[PDB]
Amino acid sequence: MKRTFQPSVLKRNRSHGFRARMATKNGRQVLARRRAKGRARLTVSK
Amino acid sequence: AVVKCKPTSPGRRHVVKVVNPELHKGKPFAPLLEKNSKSGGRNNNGRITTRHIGGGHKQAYRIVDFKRNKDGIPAVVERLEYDPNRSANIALVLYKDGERRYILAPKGLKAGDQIQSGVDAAIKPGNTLPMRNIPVGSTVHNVEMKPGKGGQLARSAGTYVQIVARDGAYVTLRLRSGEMRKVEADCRATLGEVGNAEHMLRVLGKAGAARWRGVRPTVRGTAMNPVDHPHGGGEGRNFGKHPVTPWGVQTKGKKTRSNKRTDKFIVRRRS
Amino acid sequence: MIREERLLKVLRAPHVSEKASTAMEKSNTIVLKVAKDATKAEIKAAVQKLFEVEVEVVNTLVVKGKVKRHGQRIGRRSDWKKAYVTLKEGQNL
RNA sequence: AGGACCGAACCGACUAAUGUUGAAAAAUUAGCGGAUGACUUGUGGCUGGGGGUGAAAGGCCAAUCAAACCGGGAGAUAGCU
RNA sequence: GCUCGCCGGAAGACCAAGGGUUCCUGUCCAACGUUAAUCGGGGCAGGGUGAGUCGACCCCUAAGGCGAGGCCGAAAGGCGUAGUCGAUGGGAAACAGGUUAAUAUUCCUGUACUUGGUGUUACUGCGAAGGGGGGACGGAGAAGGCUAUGUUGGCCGGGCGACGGUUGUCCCGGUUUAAGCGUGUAGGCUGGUUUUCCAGGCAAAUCCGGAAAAUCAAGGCUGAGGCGUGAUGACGAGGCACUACGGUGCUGAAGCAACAAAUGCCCUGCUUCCAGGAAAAGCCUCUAAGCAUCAGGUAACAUCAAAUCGUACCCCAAACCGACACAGGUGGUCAGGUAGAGAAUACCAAGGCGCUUGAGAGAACUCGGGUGAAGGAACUAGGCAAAAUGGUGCCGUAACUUCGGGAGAAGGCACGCUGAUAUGUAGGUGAGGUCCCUCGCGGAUGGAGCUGAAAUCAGUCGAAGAUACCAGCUGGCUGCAACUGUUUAUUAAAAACACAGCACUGUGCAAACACGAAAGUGGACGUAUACGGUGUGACGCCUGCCCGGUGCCGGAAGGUUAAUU
Ligand SMILES: [K+]
Ligand SMILES: [K+]
Ligand SMILES: [Mg+2]
Ligand SMILES: [Mg+2]
Ligand SMILES: [Mg+2]
Ligand SMILES: [Mg+2]
Ligand SMILES: [Mg+2]
Ligand SMILES: [Mg+2]
Ligand SMILES: [Mg+2]
Ligand SMILES: [Mg+2]
Ligand SMILES: [Mg+2]
Ligand SMILES: [Mg+2]
Ligand SMILES: [Mg+2]
Ligand SMILES: [Mg+2]
Ligand SMILES: [Mg+2]
Ligand SMILES: [Mg+2]
Ligand SMILES: [Mg+2]
Ligand SMILES: [Mg+2]
Ligand SMILES: [Mg+2]
Ligand SMILES: [Mg+2]
Ligand SMILES: [Mg+2]
Ligand SMILES: [Mg+2]
Ligand SMILES: [Mg+2]
Ligand SMILES: [Mg+2]
Ligand SMILES: [Mg+2]
Ligand SMILES: [Mg+2]
Ligand SMILES: [Mg+2]
Ligand SMILES: [Mg+2]
Ligand SMILES: [Mg+2]
Ligand SMILES: [Mg+2]
Ligand SMILES: [Mg+2]
Ligand SMILES: [Mg+2]
Ligand SMILES: [Mg+2]
Ligand SMILES: [Mg+2]
Ligand SMILES: [Mg+2]
Ligand SMILES: [Mg+2]
Ligand SMILES: [Mg+2]
Ligand SMILES: [Mg+2]
Ligand SMILES: [Mg+2]
Ligand SMILES: [Mg+2]
Ligand SMILES: [Mg+2]
Ligand SMILES: [Mg+2]
Ligand SMILES: [Mg+2]
Ligand SMILES: [Mg+2]
Ligand SMILES: [Mg+2]
Ligand SMILES: [Mg+2]
Ligand SMILES: [Mg+2]
Ligand SMILES: [Mg+2]
Ligand SMILES: [Mg+2]
Ligand SMILES: [Mg+2]
Ligand SMILES: [Mg+2]
Ligand SMILES: [Mg+2]
Ligand SMILES: [Mg+2]
Ligand SMILES: [Mg+2]
Ligand SMILES: [Mg+2]
Ligand SMILES: [Mg+2]
Ligand SMILES: [Mg+2]
Repeated sequence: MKRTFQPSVLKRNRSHGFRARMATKNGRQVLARRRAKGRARLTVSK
Repeated sequence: AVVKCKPTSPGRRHVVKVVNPELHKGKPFAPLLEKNSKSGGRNNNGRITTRHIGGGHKQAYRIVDFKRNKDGIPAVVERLEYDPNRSANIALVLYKDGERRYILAPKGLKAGDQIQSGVDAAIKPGNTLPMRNIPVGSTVHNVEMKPGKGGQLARSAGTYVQIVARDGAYVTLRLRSGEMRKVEADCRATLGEVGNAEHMLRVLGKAGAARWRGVRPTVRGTAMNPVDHPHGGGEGRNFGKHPVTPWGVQTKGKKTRSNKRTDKFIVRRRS
Repeated sequence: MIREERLLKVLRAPHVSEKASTAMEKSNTIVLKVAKDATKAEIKAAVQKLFEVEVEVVNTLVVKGKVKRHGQRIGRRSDWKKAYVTLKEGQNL
């Protein structure tokens, strides 16, 4: 049966990637929260 | 010509089609074509703002001269063409100077006829004149509302406007709605009715024929739930409400015009 | 003209393998480990100037470094660039 | 010619049996409907929560929907266990 | 290693996505592997991915995104112009053979091709952000020419058979070769050329559009395939020679013809239909400002450049999505034989597999199947399930009907093989020869050879000839919904939704309406034969009475009545 996660690297980067995060102020707050927690990976870009 | 199809399948039994052998069978005139992709009734917020729009056949836009500005230059009709963008047919005309142009095809205009625009044009169909030069009582179409704006009234297949009175700088028109409207007498108009009057005699015959034209299905409000529509709800078939729109405004008789800016030009409402 | 500062840094090590020896004994080709940003024109200019042979053509590839485990700890070796340098038929470097 | 006929691919899901700590958090087997069209499918895009989208079942919106999910107000309040 | 079995429009092969070393070699068997494991997609170590031509990058744009200024908005920000991004589309160029344990259109051999820079020699009006052309476009159908590919013969090599026969109308195998270059064919489209004049193409134009001419009647464009060449090559049945028994090394015959033939090509054609079928660049051309014996344009030779990144492996799957080495899901390409209408189906080929627990036994009972006396729906809520029907040709076919249907109604008959008609027919294909030629990839005539249905008659075997697989049960009365569609992803597929048609009503365009503090945007580059809303639901015959209630519409005198004063 067709499951919910159908991977596409292009769609993954445009929706969740670093440049998509930096494009809005709300996405820059995601990065600010993830740097304050100390996440080893800020985004899906790696 | 109006031709009834033969019932060789249940979707063909009721199809009435309008076949015009005069329309050009080839490709349209490519310098006068543009792109127009479809909206699906969506605005720039991406929301559906007009329901029931979607799909249908791909269409190229034809640049139609509604202004008719090339005055004093004769033009000859090369051919009549199908226009997917509108009910009327169109006519490719050749001005004597070498320029081609599309116009709405009036009733009775064929390939080889001469047309001319401007103040010095004869009174015959296809010619465009300022309405102070057109006689009172005349049947015209493609009527401007502001001088030089281009024709906005009576553009659909089979439509026309009667000039009923000319009082100084205004003329009084009888619109196809039944409405009496004042328009400035310098607004241009084209003599004659719009062609293709058999357009309203087509019968689509099947559901798919409306889908070819970009009309998506209409769901009745009474078939819904109360969260969806003010008509929704009830066990079995029930109505019990005064009929309203999906947005709660009464939809059988309630008048919705409110434009005090243009009320001074309305001699009589359409009734 | 590529600077001699640059040429002395692009070539890192000879690559020693059975494919590298066959390519030398049959096709007059040396296999080199080169710097990861070294272009084909730099490798040719550095082999001709430092090894003093005459170079026909340079072919390159990037070797992706392997994931390894060291004491239940995941690691990954570095990527590196390999170069197959063909010599002109009478050089024998 | 045809939302035309029969019938594979393809799309669907009418009946039965099995399975029900499954091979599978919706399937398998044997039949079944559509199969040039209001058809099916790839890639990419757009619409965002009292909001969307809905050939309308309160359907669907990431195994979640008569108001998604995550975090916060938050130790809500609980004459109840 | 020999046998057996299974898939073969896949259970083979190859890509895209997605994964990331799972690839190859050596070594190890703790854990992992539903058992053991000497094995592994497991551990450990080493190796492995070679590009001017393939893809990405790049040039160009679609939907859409972002958006200098701008307009709008308490702030955050919204929208959007110039622009700038964005492929799922457009844009230069490489093929065959060989080779590794593991890469190959990348390496090697052979033979090619493209674009740009320079330097030249030679004739020269070059030049854009602008003009024009072109790119450049739907569905369906029809047939012709082809090729891929196959079959048969010929050819060449080998065979002479474990058991009756097998020197022959005998057996087995092979019979392959590309891009490019040359030729411009079947075929499709188009009248050519040269002057004259012009309210058009934001200005100019020698270009395009338009008007007039004179004349010429074939000029140009496009184009599968064949043929020649590429190729005295490569490949090649086999034979031989070593084997570290994995395969290497050497050698090498024939390499033709006829017929059949695609869903592939010609074909972005042609014909036809209505629902009327992207953009932009490369490319061709035109002039402008400028440049103006220069720079630059064009053709030729030469000369340099063509970077960077991807390239292993899996890819209908044990490597992706499903927690699993999970009966599920997953876009594109390739498409052999016999039978067959077929990509159904059966058996096979190339190729790949036997699905990571086995061994016995032969109780009940459960699952999946086979057969069944006599009866034949007595079963049951209900014929649920099962059984049955099933092909092609012909004969024949009712009520009713919107004249299409109903209809494959129903029901019936023939069906294998062999011989003759005819040593292979009707047909299809077409060589030699011939003739003529606007001289060819020509035409016309001619028919050798090849291929080849179906019919009738005769005979013949079996219980049975559509023998398997495959493959409609039929009819009668009636409810409902006109119909094809759509729906509760995961207990409801229906009489529900939709529908064409019908009516009421709104709406005169800065439309009504909708999304939005707004700017704006959809409606619509539409204009009342249009658009929104509502109900009803093909079609036929029809659709009666009530305006008291509630709503809507109209009125505007009087009463009542807000802020304000
Ligand atoms: K109801
Ligand atoms: K909510
Ligand atoms: Mg509507
Ligand atoms: Mg309707
Ligand atoms: Mg309902
Ligand atoms: Mg309500
Ligand atoms: Mg009731
Ligand atoms: Mg009631
Ligand atoms: Mg090379
Ligand atoms: Mg490379
Ligand atoms: Mg059909
Ligand atoms: Mg469904
Ligand atoms: Mg099934
Ligand atoms: Mg049917
Ligand atoms: Mg069918
Ligand atoms: Mg309900
Ligand atoms: Mg869900
Ligand atoms: Mg709530
Ligand atoms: Mg609180
Ligand atoms: Mg609590
Ligand atoms: Mg088999
Ligand atoms: Mg590993
Ligand atoms: Mg392996
Ligand atoms: Mg052990
Ligand atoms: Mg074990
Ligand atoms: Mg391993
Ligand atoms: Mg854009
Ligand atoms: Mg700004
Ligand atoms: Mg914007
Ligand atoms: Mg761009
Ligand atoms: Mg692309
Ligand atoms: Mg390999
Ligand atoms: Mg052939
Ligand atoms: Mg097909
Ligand atoms: Mg590979
Ligand atoms: Mg297994
Ligand atoms: Mg599986
Ligand atoms: Mg599939
Ligand atoms: Mg099969
Ligand atoms: Mg048993
Ligand atoms: Mg049993
Ligand atoms: Mg039985
Ligand atoms: Mg019995
Ligand atoms: Mg019996
Ligand atoms: Mg009986
Ligand atoms: Mg009974
Ligand atoms: Mg009983
Ligand atoms: Mg049954
Ligand atoms: Mg059965
Ligand atoms: Mg009853
Ligand atoms: Mg129905
Ligand atoms: Mg149906
Ligand atoms: Mg359900
Ligand atoms: Mg169901
Ligand atoms: Mg508007
Ligand atoms: Mg009804
Ligand atoms: Mg109804």
